[PDB]
Amino acid sequence: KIRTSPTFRRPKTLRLRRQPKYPRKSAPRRNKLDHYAIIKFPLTTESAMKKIEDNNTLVFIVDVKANKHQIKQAVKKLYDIDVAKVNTLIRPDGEKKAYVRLAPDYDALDVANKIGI
Amino acid sequence: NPLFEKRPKNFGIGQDIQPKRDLTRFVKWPRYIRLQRQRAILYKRLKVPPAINQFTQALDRQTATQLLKLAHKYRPETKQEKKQRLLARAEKKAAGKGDVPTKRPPVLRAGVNTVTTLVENKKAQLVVIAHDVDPIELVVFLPALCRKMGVPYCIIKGKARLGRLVHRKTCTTVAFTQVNSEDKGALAKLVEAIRTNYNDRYDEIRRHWGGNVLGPKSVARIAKLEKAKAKELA
Amino acid sequence: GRVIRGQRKGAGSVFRAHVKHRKGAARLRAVDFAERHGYIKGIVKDIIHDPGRGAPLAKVVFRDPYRFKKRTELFIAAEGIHTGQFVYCGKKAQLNIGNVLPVGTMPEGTIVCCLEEKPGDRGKLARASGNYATVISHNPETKKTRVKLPSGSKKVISSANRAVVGVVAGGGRIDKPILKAGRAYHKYKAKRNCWPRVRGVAMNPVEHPFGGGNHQHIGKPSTIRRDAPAGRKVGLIAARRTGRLRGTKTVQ
Amino acid sequence: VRPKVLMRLSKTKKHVSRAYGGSMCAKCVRDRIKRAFLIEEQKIVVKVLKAQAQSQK
RNA sequence: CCGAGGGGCUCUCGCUUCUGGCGCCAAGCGCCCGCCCGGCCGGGCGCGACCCGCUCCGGGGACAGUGCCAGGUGGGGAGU
RNA sequence: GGCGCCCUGGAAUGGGUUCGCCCCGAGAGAGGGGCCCGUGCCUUGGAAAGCGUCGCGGUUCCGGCGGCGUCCGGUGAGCUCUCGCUGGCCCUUGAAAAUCCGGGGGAGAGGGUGUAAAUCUCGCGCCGGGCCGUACCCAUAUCCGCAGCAGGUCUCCAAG
Ligand SMILES: [Mg+2]
Repeated sequence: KIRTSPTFRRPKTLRLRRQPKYPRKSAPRRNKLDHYAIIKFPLTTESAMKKIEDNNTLVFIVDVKANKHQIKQAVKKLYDIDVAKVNTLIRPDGEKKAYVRLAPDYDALDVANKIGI
Repeated sequence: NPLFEKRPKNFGIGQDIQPKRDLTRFVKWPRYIRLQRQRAILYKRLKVPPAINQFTQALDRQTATQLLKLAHKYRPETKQEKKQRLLARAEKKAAGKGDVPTKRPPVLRAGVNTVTTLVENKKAQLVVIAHDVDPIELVVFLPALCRKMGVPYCIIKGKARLGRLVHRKTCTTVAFTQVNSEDKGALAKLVEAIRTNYNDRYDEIRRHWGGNVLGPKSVARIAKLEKAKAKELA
Repeated sequence: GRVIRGQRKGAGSVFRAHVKHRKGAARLRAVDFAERHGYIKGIVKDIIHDPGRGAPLAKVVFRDPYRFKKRTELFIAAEGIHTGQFVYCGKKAQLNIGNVLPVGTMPEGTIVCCLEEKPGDRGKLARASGNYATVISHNPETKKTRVKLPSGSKKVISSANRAVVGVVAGGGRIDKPILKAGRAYHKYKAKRNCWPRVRGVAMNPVEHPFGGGNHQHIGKPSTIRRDAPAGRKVGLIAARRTGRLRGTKTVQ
Repeated sequence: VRPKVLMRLSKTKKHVSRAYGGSMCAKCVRDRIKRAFLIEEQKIVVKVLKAQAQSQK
């Protein structure tokens, strides 16, 4: 053997794979924030109501740990509708407001009717 | 043949880049390496006392191979054969009740603390002693003691090798107490070859200091001053 | 009871040097097989300016002998070099201006700047602008030469101390007056925090051993012993004489 | 342009069809060509004038 | 040194200096397997790039340093 | 608008130019070209929208309906902003790095032809861009000074 460098750098040794022989928490914990806990209730003020028929957007109030990909599947799977885009906002009572715009295939003024308002 | 050409590289100063040469001297070692190397130097540079310097005078390998040939069939009992040896004692005692089935099972002892008991009782007939005990005071008394109780001793090279006799890692000493009487004539063969070299020489091996040689880069300039003194006279 | 200005400068809070816009530590290249046994060819690329130094610097590139690379050094610019000049460095380098070669090979009475005070040190003695050192009196056995420093103190050094031939560029720098207080502000803005030096007589007795009194006087003798404690070493420290000079130095 | 917009262009707007295209100034290319030529030849001249010096001394 | 074709009381080393260029990741030689029935491909090793050795190479070096004690000095500081 | 970019060619009776300078045999003047910036103008956007004005519908959603217009010039030591050219000053030389690019090299790679390969920084086309801030005051009344306190508190815009 020859040592072409004056540096002795330490050898790449073998690193095993952590394959333990008992689980440390025994069960995968469930997702507390699922598609019901995402989206608490819809917002029915005067400014949100005239954003329904004028803009094809319906407004909810969403749990503050939810990003827009989580919202976009949560309105799609609960209400069986396509979502164009989402715009969030933290309104200063502390809860996240989401402006869910629909795809133009759907309508907002009758999807609001089948959810109550 | 048509086009191929020699095109060598000038490797003097100011020409083509120097090749990957050896550099295994000029390489920055870890501090466990040069700590491990500088004391091999520093056993050679200090004045080593003769009590430590009993070692470095070990057996030549022809005698040491004859010695391990003799010690090979006196190998101690392993736990594999300890299972069946307590069977063969117990199955025949269950069948005949032997008053003495084996008068003499012979074996070699192991261990500093066991050997020291044998030498100062003069029960041992030859004391193999190791070379590279890391706290050398575990062994340094024992050559001086085998002279006084008159037991022959021999320093062997390597405490790993006689450790494999006893199925262990290091065992630092073994002893010969009862060899077979038919193979006493192999133990008695090399025992005068040994106590020529160790026990009879004790007046001189106790005087022999060790170490105290300068390094080769500093004893070479000693010789170059002496050649200049040799060129001064003639 | 209060500590004084001369004590606070070692703590290094607002008295640390202004080392931002400098171009680097200007040091000769580290020695190896080429400078012990031959010469290396290096071309000076540029002449630069450290803020806070009055010598200019010169950055030279050298073909790397071991890896295919070029690498750049910074020398104290010896006077009379120009960009695009080949600068030779090693033992067998030819004695020209700006080349750097060990003092055991250059003959006596040569003029040297930026010489190593011990072999390998990458250049320490006679570095500031306009200074030079003269070699004298080699000793070929017990290989060690003496030199003449810019203070006039002659000093025996090793014979293999590598050193660049010539005098430092930027000479004559202290001939022009600062001429006003504002250009002394700018002079020491780039160096340290040391410029407005209040007289110790002009302050209060907490703050200096001389200050106080109803007349601005020292009161006590201004020359102090060398084992004086920290905060009492003010004034003319460990003086061998005082007063306006007679002769040049007349004492080794 | 700015540095990161050079990722948007194509390499027709970023260099010139010479050797040392978008790096050198074309008049030191003109000198680097002559500087390499005139001094690789003199190290043939200084080689052969040295090579006839051992044979006729 | 003497001298005969030459030896070596003694030695020096050597392989880059008119120029703001280039320079690495082996050419070449020798070998050896699978490969062509004394021919063709696919790989490897050595020389090139000398051998041995106890500190990486230098500069210091039993002093400096440091530990404990002893004497100077000590409004730098403390207490009154 | 700028070029310290190119070619031809060679200048003293020296010449060319600046408000100042500066420039020339290491190539002036002159002639023909080249790149850079093009925040200016035309065009696509784009007249459909904007505004001005006149007129008529529609309780209500009405980003209603329609007519005509949205045009020519000049000037400047103007003021502000911006780009460039050129100097002056300094014992003062007036940040680092991520990122992105160009070059030098040529290990390699690719179909083997009257067929098409590797590759493509060219023209299209396809999918995605999460998280946090965003209101308002900015103070002779939303800040600090016990207060709707002649105090204090960093900036950008600016007419006759
Ligand atoms: Mg003063």
